[PDB]
Amino acid sequence: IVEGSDAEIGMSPWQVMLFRKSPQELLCGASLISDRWVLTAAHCLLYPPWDKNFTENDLLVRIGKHSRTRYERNIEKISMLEKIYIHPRYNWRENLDRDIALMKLKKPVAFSDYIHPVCLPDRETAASLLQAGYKGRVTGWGNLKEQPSVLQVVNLPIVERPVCKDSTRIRITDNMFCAGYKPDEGKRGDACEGDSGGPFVMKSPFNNRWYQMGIVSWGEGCDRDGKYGFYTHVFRLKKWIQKVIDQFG
Amino acid sequence: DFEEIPEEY
Amino acid sequence: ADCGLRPLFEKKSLEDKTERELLESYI
Ligand SMILES: CC(C)C[C@@H](N)C(=O)N1CCC[C@H]1C(=O)NCc1cccc(Cl)c1
Ligand code: NA
Ligand code: NA
Repeated sequence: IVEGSDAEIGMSPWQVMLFRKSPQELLCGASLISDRWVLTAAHCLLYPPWDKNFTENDLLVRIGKHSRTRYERNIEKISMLEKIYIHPRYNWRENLDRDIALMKLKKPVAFSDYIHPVCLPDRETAASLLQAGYKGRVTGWGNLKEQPSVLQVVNLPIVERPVCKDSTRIRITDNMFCAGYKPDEGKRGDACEGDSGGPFVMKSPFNNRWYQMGIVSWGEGCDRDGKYGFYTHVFRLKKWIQKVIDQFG
Repeated sequence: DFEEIPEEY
Repeated sequence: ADCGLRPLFEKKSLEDKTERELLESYI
């Protein structure tokens, strides 16, 4: 996260760290959506241009964390993957269209003060909140600049689709939205390397619950003027999420 | 830079 | 059915330091 702030303890209890088993390192962010399902970016697991193709056994999920590097004894929980599910129409070749994946955990994680799931949007929350100028929140342990001691947080406004499109030569789709400030707005901030797969969340003013509207997906650079971060549109892919969960528990 | 995690995982 | 309510914030009626920034943008 570039130009964010340190998280408060328990501020993002759905936050998940994707962790490489050997060499032990951060791979990506991710989010907890139930006591056995974790949501992330497909490109965290599969990205052939960079020879990335992880299997279950290559990975761990670390939940309840705050410190990046520290083993947070009696607080974090470390989980093994049962199965990875990548969107069947994930476009890694071109623009990361449908950049989404589910991970099923071997065993359910115990909720606690620091571990708790985020909601997924229904159509009406999505329609109410996914509006230009409305702000969401992005969290992650990735680069501070184009690495932090603790989880970082940044609040960023959703940007109008024409402005998103005019900021880049990449083809953008209805399965993505972009967020960040304009040059003229002053304020700045963005996701960066290692924040991939982490959640873009919004607090519904209707029921005061946090919903995950986006997944950190792609950008050109980090926190560049006139550029915006791009997020997987979670509501647009909810049919596939539900099918998977419904079909594999 | 990562603290070692319990062998068990 | 308890999703999105954080134990240390909404469950306690405590607000975090910048969530009001999000509410104010929901115009
Ligand atoms: C469309 C994509 C091929 C463009 C690429 N720069 C990209 O962003 N990639 C290539 C594969 C991984 C992903 C990435 O780095 N995402 C991290 C990131 C950086 C800045 C902002 C965001 Cl939202 C996400
Ligand atoms: Na364009
Ligand atoms: Na920017």
